[PDB]
Amino acid sequence: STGSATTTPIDSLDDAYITPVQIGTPAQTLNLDFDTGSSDLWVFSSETTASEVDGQTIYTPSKSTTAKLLSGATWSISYGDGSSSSGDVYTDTVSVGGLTVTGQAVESAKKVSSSFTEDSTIDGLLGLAFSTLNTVSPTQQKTFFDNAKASLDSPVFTADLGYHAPGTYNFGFIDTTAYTGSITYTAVSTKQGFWEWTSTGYAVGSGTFKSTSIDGIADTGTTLLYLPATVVSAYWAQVSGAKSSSSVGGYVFPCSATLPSFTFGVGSARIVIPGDYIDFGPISTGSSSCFGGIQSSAGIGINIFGDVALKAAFVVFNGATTPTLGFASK
Ligand SMILES: O[C@H]1C[C@H]2CC[C@@H](C1)N2Cc1ccccc1
Repeated sequence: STGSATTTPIDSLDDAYITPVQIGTPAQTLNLDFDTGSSDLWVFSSETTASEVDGQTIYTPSKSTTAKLLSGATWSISYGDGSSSSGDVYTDTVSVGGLTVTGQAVESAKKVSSSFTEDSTIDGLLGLAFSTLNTVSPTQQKTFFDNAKASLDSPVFTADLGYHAPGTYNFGFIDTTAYTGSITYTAVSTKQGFWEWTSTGYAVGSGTFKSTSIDGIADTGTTLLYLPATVVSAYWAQVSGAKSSSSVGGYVFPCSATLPSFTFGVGSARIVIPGDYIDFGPISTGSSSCFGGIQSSAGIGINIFGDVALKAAFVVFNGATTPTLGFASK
């Protein structure tokens, strides 16, 4: 089997991408944030505290003839940015882009944090990291991809995120028309539960490539590119007037600037992020200070190749017995 679904930016900045997901019988379609940095499929629901729902579409398990309470199971997740949610668990039929999994754990939120409530476009998350990170207790549950894998034509999914435009998540096949050149594959460590890999270096604009190992994660659920402070300083030094602002929370730059590209290495291959992908717009409406799309990871503990980086590539998440990542230009 295969599946193919379009993923759409939630706003004009590409802050996140939403993909329609069919849950239950008859289908209830919710727009979920596909997140290769986490491993829970959770949704706003009829059980979510009413004051914490503001415009999201909810899953109502009592209206699904295939929903079953997973008795005794609870979940609770804290993300890298401090956002959180928790609740109980149903199993139900879940379909993405024509690919159907029966008995998928659908984690129903009883509580969500302010960033989730404020995101009226996001009805939940669909985790695509390794199932070892799934938070369901006392019986850990598998991700949608893990449940689908054995049925797929090939045990892979691909992320093709658009710049200020829709893109595609495919399951079970690699669309050879969706990228240019060749796909370069690179080793993955699953030791932390992430799609963790080592970039071979970087360049700023037309500058020389610096060969240096940068361990990080491929994370579709993170908006920006978070890299070591040395790398980030080297980038922003090429933008007149750019500076790190403690009050804003990262590097800002004059909105009048033209940003240089940023290149990262995948083995001997190179992925070029155009400068415009690094502009996240005014820090507040009407401001001439703009927020940068490349930020320091120093306070995180891990480097994160988020959407800024991934949207410059066609990315293969190869879930074979020994997983690997592939990157192609497009
Ligand atoms: O306060 C709420 C949560 C965040 C921050 C501002 C706005 C509403 N949301 C933008 C956003 C959505 C998805 C990913 C990244 C950023």
